[PDB]
Amino acid sequence: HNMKAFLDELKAENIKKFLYNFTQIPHLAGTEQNFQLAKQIQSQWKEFGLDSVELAHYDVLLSYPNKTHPNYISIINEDGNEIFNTSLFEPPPPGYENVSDIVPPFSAFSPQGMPEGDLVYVNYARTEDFFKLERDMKINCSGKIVIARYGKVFRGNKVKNAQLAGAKGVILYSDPADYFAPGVKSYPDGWNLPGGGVQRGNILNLNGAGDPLTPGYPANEYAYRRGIAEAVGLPSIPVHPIGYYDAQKLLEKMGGSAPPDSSWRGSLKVPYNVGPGFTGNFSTQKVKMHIHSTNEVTRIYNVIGTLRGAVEPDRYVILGGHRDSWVFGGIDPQSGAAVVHEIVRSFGTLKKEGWRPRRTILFASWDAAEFGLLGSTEWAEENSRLLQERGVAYINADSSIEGNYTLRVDCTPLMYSLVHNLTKELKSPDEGFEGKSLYESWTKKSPSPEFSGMPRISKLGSGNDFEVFFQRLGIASGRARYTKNWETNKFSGYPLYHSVYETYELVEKFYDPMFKYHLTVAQVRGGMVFELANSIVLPFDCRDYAVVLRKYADKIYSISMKHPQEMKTYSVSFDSLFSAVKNFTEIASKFSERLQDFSNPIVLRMMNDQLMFLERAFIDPLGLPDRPFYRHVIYAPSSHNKYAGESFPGIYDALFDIESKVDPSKAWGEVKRQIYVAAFTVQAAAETLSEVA
Amino acid sequence: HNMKAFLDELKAENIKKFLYNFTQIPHLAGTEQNFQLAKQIQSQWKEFGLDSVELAHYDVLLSYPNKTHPNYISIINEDGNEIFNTSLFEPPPPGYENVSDIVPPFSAFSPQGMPEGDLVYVNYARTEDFFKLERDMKINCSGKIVIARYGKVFRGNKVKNAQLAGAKGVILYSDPADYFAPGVKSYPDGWNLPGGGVQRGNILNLNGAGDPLTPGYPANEYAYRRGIAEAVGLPSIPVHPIGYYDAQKLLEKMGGSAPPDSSWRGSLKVPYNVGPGFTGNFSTQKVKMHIHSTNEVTRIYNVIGTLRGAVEPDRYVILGGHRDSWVFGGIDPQSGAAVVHEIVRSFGTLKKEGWRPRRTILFASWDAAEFGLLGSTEWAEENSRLLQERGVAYINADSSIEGNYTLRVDCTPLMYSLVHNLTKELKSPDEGFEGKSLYESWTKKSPSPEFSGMPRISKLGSGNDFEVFFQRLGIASGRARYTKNWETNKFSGYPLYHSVYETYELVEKFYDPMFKYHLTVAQVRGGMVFELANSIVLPFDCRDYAVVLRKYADKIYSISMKHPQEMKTYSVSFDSLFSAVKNFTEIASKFSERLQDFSNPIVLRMMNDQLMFLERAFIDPLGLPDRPFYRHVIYAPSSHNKYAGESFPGIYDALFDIESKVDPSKAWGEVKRQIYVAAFTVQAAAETLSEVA
Ligand SMILES: *[C@@H]1O[C@H](CO)[C@@H](O[C@@H]2O[C@H](CO)[C@@H](O[C@@H]3O[C@H](CO)[C@@H](O)[C@H](O[C@H]4O[C@H](CO)[C@@H](O)[C@H](O)[C@@H]4O)[C@@H]3O)[C@H](O)[C@H]2NC(C)=O)[C@H](O)[C@H]1NC(C)=O
Ligand SMILES: *[C@@H]1O[C@H](CO)[C@@H](O[C@@H]2O[C@H](CO)[C@@H](O[C@@H]3O[C@H](CO)[C@@H](O)[C@H](O[C@H]4O[C@H](CO)[C@@H](O)[C@H](O)[C@@H]4O)[C@@H]3O)[C@H](O)[C@H]2NC(C)=O)[C@H](O)[C@H]1NC(C)=O
Ligand SMILES: Nc1nc2ncc(CNc3ccc(C(=O)N[C@@H](CCC(=O)N[C@@H](CCC(=O)O)C(=O)O)C(=O)O)cc3)nc2c(=O)[nH]1
Ligand SMILES: Nc1nc2ncc(CNc3ccc(C(=O)N[C@@H](CCC(=O)N[C@@H](CCC(=O)O)C(=O)O)C(=O)O)cc3)nc2c(=O)[nH]1
Ligand SMILES: *[C@@H]1O[C@H](CO)[C@@H](O[C@@H]2O[C@H](CO)[C@@H](O)[C@H](O)[C@H]2NC(C)=O)[C@H](O)[C@H]1NC(C)=O
Ligand SMILES: *[C@@H]1O[C@H](CO)[C@@H](O[C@@H]2O[C@H](CO)[C@@H](O)[C@H](O)[C@H]2NC(C)=O)[C@H](O)[C@H]1NC(C)=O
Ligand SMILES: *[C@@H]1O[C@H](CO)[C@@H](O[C@@H]2O[C@H](CO)[C@@H](O)[C@H](O)[C@H]2NC(C)=O)[C@H](O)[C@H]1NC(C)=O
Ligand SMILES: *[C@@H]1O[C@H](CO)[C@@H](O[C@@H]2O[C@H](CO)[C@@H](O)[C@H](O)[C@H]2NC(C)=O)[C@H](O)[C@H]1NC(C)=O
Ligand SMILES: *[C@@H]1O[C@H](CO)[C@@H](O[C@@H]2O[C@H](CO)[C@@H](O)[C@H](O)[C@H]2NC(C)=O)[C@H](O)[C@H]1NC(C)=O
Ligand SMILES: *[C@@H]1O[C@H](CO)[C@@H](O[C@@H]2O[C@H](CO)[C@@H](O)[C@H](O)[C@H]2NC(C)=O)[C@H](O)[C@H]1NC(C)=O
Ligand SMILES: *[C@@H]1O[C@H](CO)[C@@H](O)[C@H](O)[C@H]1NC(C)=O
Ligand SMILES: *[C@@H]1O[C@H](CO)[C@@H](O)[C@H](O)[C@H]1NC(C)=O
Ligand SMILES: *[C@@H]1O[C@H](CO)[C@@H](O)[C@H](O)[C@H]1NC(C)=O
Ligand SMILES: *[C@@H]1O[C@H](CO)[C@@H](O)[C@H](O)[C@H]1NC(C)=O
Ligand SMILES: *[C@@H]1O[C@H](CO)[C@@H](O)[C@H](O)[C@H]1NC(C)=O
Ligand SMILES: *[C@@H]1O[C@H](CO)[C@@H](O)[C@H](O)[C@H]1NC(C)=O
Ligand SMILES: [Ca+2]
Ligand SMILES: [Ca+2]
Ligand SMILES: [Cl-]
Ligand SMILES: [Cl-]
Ligand SMILES: [Zn+2]
Ligand SMILES: [Zn+2]
Ligand SMILES: [Zn+2]
Ligand SMILES: [Zn+2]
Repeated sequence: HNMKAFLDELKAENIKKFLYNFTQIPHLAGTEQNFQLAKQIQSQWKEFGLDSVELAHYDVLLSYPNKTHPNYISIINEDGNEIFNTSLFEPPPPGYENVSDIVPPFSAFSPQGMPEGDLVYVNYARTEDFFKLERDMKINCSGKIVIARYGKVFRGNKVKNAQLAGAKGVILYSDPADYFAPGVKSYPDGWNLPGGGVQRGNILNLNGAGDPLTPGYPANEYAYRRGIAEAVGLPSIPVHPIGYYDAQKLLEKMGGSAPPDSSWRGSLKVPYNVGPGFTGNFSTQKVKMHIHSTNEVTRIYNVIGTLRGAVEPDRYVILGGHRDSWVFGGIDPQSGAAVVHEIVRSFGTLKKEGWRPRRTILFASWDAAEFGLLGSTEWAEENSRLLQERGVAYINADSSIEGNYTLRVDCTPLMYSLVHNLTKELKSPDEGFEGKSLYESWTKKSPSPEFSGMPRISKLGSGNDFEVFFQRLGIASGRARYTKNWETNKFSGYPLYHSVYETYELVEKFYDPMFKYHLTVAQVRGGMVFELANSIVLPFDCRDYAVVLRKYADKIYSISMKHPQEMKTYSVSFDSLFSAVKNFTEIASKFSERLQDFSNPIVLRMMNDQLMFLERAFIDPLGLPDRPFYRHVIYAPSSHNKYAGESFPGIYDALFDIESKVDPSKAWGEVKRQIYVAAFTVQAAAETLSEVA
Repeated sequence: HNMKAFLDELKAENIKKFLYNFTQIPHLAGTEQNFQLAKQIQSQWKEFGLDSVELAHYDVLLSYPNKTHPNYISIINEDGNEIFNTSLFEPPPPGYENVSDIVPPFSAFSPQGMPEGDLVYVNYARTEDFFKLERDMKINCSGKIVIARYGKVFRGNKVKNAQLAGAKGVILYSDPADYFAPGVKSYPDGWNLPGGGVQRGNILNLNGAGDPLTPGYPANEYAYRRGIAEAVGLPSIPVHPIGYYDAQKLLEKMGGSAPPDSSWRGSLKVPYNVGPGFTGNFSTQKVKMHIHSTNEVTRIYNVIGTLRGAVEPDRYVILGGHRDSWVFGGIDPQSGAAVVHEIVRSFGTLKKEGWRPRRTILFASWDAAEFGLLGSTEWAEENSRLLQERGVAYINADSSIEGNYTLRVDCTPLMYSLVHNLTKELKSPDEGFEGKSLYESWTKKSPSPEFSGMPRISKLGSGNDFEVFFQRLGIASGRARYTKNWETNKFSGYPLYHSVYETYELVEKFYDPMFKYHLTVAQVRGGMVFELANSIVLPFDCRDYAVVLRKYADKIYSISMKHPQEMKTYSVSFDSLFSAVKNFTEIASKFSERLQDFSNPIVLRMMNDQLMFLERAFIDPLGLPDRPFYRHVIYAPSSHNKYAGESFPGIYDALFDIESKVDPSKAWGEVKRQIYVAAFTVQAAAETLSEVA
């Protein structure tokens, strides 16, 4: 019973069977079908051999369309006649045209409204897109309906940006530029998005809060709930998503200003005029939204499985991923959930033969991730004290594949060495790399920008269920999946994301017919869990944090140095931060020497506790400015794009667009404050690795 | 080498020698004399045998009078002639009339000003005193100078209360009712306060923040400081303290309304009229303050001594107390510091013979406690991650004696059993109890109100250096001293508190000539430290927390039940809190069974970690409303009196004066919210004692 036994037990055919089983009907959060799937998973995890498997339920704010009053958008003439209406549903794929309970496309948590007005096209609705409109083009979005293409940033940030620009509504659409790869056919013939396809997704700005009504505390049976007016993260203006057939109709009549440059033009046969409003002949026509969705407190269910550790049962290694889907969840999340299911099965086979991991492994099937990471966050709020003092690591397990090209890993620097070592042990599934390691194929296909002979590993961003564990609680986190070639494919994500077309057949026909990429991902996620739960010394290398901290310090200093006059005027010095990073580097090096130079289980566990609490040391209990649930001082989700990670976020946000601030003395004062907080936190984290007494 | 060896090594004569040594000159925070004492203590602790002894320095906001522009109060006539002036200094005691650098009486952190106006007498300036004035007597304090007697509550709360009433200045004075015990002579002939004596003390409202300029972060060399206008806790109106000779002069001419009842009358031969202003003949005279004190960022020095643990060096038991004094510090703090010095000496004697404690013991000589617990708080801010994950317990060590009658202990319920057991082992020093235990004499003199045959142990309040450890960080804390008979003595504290008269001679002549009460206190504080640092299983009994939680729940429910109509209207239920307390009781009972029923050092340490993190579990990382550094959900300093502890403070403050709130729906909503937070926290703490997996 070693890692090889665990790995060898994983089977592609099992992952295939589980994926098929999980994707025959929709599993929307808060629905009966998703409760039944939770009960099935609970039963199977018990069968598979886990020590305990429970459901943890919460009552959280969810959002659904009104089944008898559908959402749609119109072009309306001056008489009030609706002369064009957007679709009421996506044409269902072959053999699913009789499937019931497919939720039609909608933006979850949109308020109700029927706003009428003139359109302004805002490109991707990024911060810089709105800068270009108001500052350079002098276009006023106030009282306008904005139309934005999906892509580049999280859609909740688009909506926040549109609100702040004074928009009265937002229309989101999928442009073929961003969702249709040249030379591939539309579903069901290929993996591209058809013109009737639409991307569902929530538009909250929760900043880590979890259920909008219960920030800080689990939404249990006696929870006190905020009123809707005080809820966290809800949009103030109606929002609705459409496909590119419907978008073309809305965009084709657009007048006003030309697009400012080619980066504003998608691939539709329209001019991409910014507006406001339509060209001369249609100038009296307007666009009207009709949104009737309702927010409702609804029960959700996480499944929590425990495999008790033999030696350190009070140390938890957690493998978690969500179960709820927008429709069938063929990739998101069931390609991930099928992998977790097979990993549980494999650990359980070893357990039945008398083996136990050194540390406790917790397995989680989270609910309501699509509605704002609600299930993972409520459970972590409930269990924060246990997780704070006992949580070794969290490995996420959403979608296993978004392409068939190479591995994609995002994780804390503490797991870099673990990932390098594990992938050197695993077989590459790639064509042309038979008999070579996964490390070799991954490194060849995705080279590190910094280091020759090393693969790319990214920072954690957000938009997935590791957020509460990593940026709120400070537990070392990672994730891994298979991805496309991010060089020859300028579309980002996979085209059928959050559409009805994301099915079992999509995966089996077009992504991974042999389930070998799924198997490789199971080996990586499972292998990481195995090493974290079984290695005598925790498999974290603090020296890797020292390297990245210096990179991040150089980066933030370089941003500040675009303003040398102000740094002179306000005596803005990064000396303290570089000093702290130098100290961290020195102390980490000495700790590493002791770790290899120390029979003594107290010294071991003392050292294991130092390793475990190192990620924890980057937590500031006061949080980042106006984002109390983003507490990690090194990493936070970008304030402009929840999906992307930002390093030294407190300093970064203090410097962002600083030349536009009215009171530079105050603005640079806050930069200095954030430098002090970051330097202090880095030094304090370093000192947790010093000799204890 | 056992506890008896440690205890036997402590000597009364050594404590006496150290007290004499520490009290010959003033040791005001931020002065050269106090830096030299820090260096002396550092040297001696090294000599005594500690493994390391360092100074930890910070630059914090302090406050001092202007040496060339003294503070005083006048009665001024209508021409502007100052016809009476308060004293510029306390008459120095015999043999100290040539001691230099005695700081004259002042209220630390008072702003500057020369406000003139009519006096209003506000009794003790408590919340209920101001309720009586504005609500019942219809007296408006707006634009008035208020005069308040010291006593009952922390003087910072008096000042906050006066500010909120619209006062333009505050005069604090010591009334013989509260500071002159009948039948005892004034210093130097007895231990009473003479009419020229004055109580110094800060008037901040920091709510746990530490240095006013750096809340959250240590005031190190690169710290970013708030501007004075954004500083935490500073008073907005000038304040100055006086003795009762000067008070009588200010009060004797008072007119307006009679005092409302006898509880408003002190012992001076004046009517105790409330005012405003003086009686007819003197109606045109006014009172004028002259305050010229300055706030200045000043270096302070903590001494930190380490005695490395033999088995668990990464577990810290901390004995700390302050070193800075207002003048000579004969009782406060040097009676405590001399005890710590002898405890260090004794542990060091054992260490020189080859002994080490199981766990690390840290010893601390804190600076600037008199200015707001600044030294302990800055050091805990610096070291919060180490303390959070490694801090077993904190034992405070301020004044060892305030009387000669019996023991006084305040501590977490987790230490009740430890204190009972230890005091049963120790000899009573009391006359009439020769050959009996300290437990016996203490229990006889200070019986528990709840339980026959048990001594009184109080909740921790605040006003001392355990605050950051206990209410911010959630580390189990306690304190012990000798006290007066709190039945036959209606004066509270000791009369010479914070006066120039608090000297070595005061202690040696009047309080403890044989230093036997000091020795008993050294045995209690030292014995607690010894058991915490050496016992195989941490000496905490979680079942004692369960008992008190039920008492506190009954108490808060009874407060709410004074409003049955509102509890019906707003569906205010305490069911969740009682459920959580019942669950805590059940789980704690089961944990206790396992603790006694479990050779295995991992199970032991797992269980020791459960014991250590139990106090930690009562911490809410969001803090209490508007008091982010009071994070403990069971205990906080009273919002009306920093010295007193309040239980379930969040619910208590939500219920306080609720019948006066304009929007009862909102007010009772907040009561329910606080019930939810408290029930959740109690359940979450209980669950940390459940089986870990
Ligand atoms: C990284 O680690 C290093 C230790 O290897 C650590 O060095 C520390 O730096 C501080 C800040 O420089 C030093 O602080 C000094 O301490 C002495 C007493 O030991 C004081 O006298 C100094 O103050 C005087 O000088 C100041 C500067 O001109 C004046 O502003 C001040 O008014 C005084 O005149 C000063 O406080 C400290 O001694 C070292 N500690 C060591 C070497 O052990 C460094 O701080 C770490 N980096 C970070 C970001 O923490
Ligand atoms: C103290 O410990 C006890 C456990 O010994 C713990 O008991 C738990 O109480 C909660 C709240 O009552 C129970 O929650 C129920 O769970 C079931 C499923 O197991 C649900 O079906 C229930 O919901 C239905 O009924 C509700 C009440 O009428 C409705 O409001 C709701 O809409 C549903 O109809 C309900 O959620 C839970 O099962 C037990 N757990 C046990 C017994 O293990 C108690 O909560 C603890 N106290 C505190 C303060 O935590
Ligand atoms: N090989 C490769 N490299 C990349 N590098 C950079 C980028 C930049 N763009 C993105 C980066 C990350 C994401 C992302 O992490 N998306 C999430 C989306 C999961 C999700 O649907 N979450 C819900 C809930 C989110 C929430 O409420 O927080 C939602 O977004 O609707 C994920 O895949 O984990 C999206 C865009 N994309 C890629 C890429 O596609 N491939
Ligand atoms: N046997 C006995 N029982 C009592 N029970 C209840 C009370 C109620 N009144 C008080 C309770 C506690 C205190 C108190 O704890 N005072 C502090 C004062 C220490 C001090 O001077 N601290 C500074 C700084 C405080 C700060 O900034 O927070 C100050 O108050 O000026 C202490 O002795 O620990 C004061 C009044 N008093 C007594 C009592 O005197 N004796
Ligand atoms: C997914 O697989 C599960 C597990 O095999 C299937 O649930 C079982 O169905 C059989 C036949 O109806 C029952 O006898 C068992 O009690 C079920 N086991 C459970 C729920 O643990 C389920 O039918 C499959 N779903 C699909 C869509 O194929
Ligand atoms: C777009 O949809 C609307 C709503 O169903 C259609 O307008 C309705 O048409 C019916 C029948 O002509 C009328 O009785 C309703 O009063 C109309 N409702 C509204 C809100 O106008 C409209 O015909 C559709 N337009 C197109 C081009 O299909
Ligand atoms: C990744 O693999 C490397 C190579 O085996 C590990 O580094 C070795 O660790 C052993 C045991 O401490 C040392 O004796 C060697 O000197 C190390 N070799 C090096 C640094 O080149 C490394 O520890 C592994 N990383 C993890 C997280 O397990
Ligand atoms: C308090 O005691 C200390 C320790 O004995 C005295 O400081 C010593 O003074 C002698 C004689 O001046 C020196 O030789 C030593 O170097 C000092 N030792 C130290 C500072 O550790 C100090 O004089 C005493 N203070 C008073 C007021 O009596
Ligand atoms: C109270 O103190 C003040 C300040 O010292 C005294 O008033 C001063 O008296 C001198 C000499 O007569 C004058 O030159 C100053 O102009 C006065 N200053 C002020 C502010 O009035 C006053 O005499 C003292 N009163 C008593 C009764 O001692
Ligand atoms: C205080 O002393 C009591 C009495 O010795 C301790 O309680 C005993 O503990 C032992 C060892 O676990 C048990 O065998 C006995 O049954 C206990 N006696 C009782 C409960 O009456 C108690 O543990 C001590 N408290 C502390 C904190 O050490
Ligand atoms: C949905 O719309 C229907 C019919 O137009 C209405 O009767 C019902 O109240 C709505 N349901 C909601 C708001 O949940
Ligand atoms: C945009 O439009 C509205 C008028 O409808 C106006 O109140 C607002 O100030 C305008 N903003 C700018 C920047 O022109
Ligand atoms: C799978 O790989 C092949 C060969 O590189 C490629 O042509 C195809 O686009 C890939 N399929 C998907 C869904 O990425
Ligand atoms: C104190 O008062 C003197 C003389 O009245 C003045 O010159 C000096 O500025 C003051 N010192 C301060 C404010 O620190
Ligand atoms: C108290 O006095 C001032 C007038 O000097 C007034 O503004 C204030 O409203 C008064 N308050 C009450 C409660 O009478
Ligand atoms: C010491 O005890 C005696 C006898 O009870 C008492 O008369 C005296 O007041 C005490 N001294 C002090 C300072 O409390
Ligand atoms: Ca919540
Ligand atoms: Ca501070
Ligand atoms: Cl993932
Ligand atoms: Cl004390
Ligand atoms: Zn997903
Ligand atoms: Zn998704
Ligand atoms: Zn003190
Ligand atoms: Zn004091």
